[PDB]
Amino acid sequence: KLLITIHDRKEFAKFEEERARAKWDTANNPLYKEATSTFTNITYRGT
Repeated sequence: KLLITIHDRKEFAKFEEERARAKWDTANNPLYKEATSTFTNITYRGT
């Protein structure tokens, strides 16, 4: 359901993510976080 929960992840998943994504942060998220893509305009390839 992970690909589907992405629509609700900013609200709901954002909660569970602390516990659940804690160790698997790199496994679910590419660069950093989901919100990264919405803030990255200039640099999004590294930092």
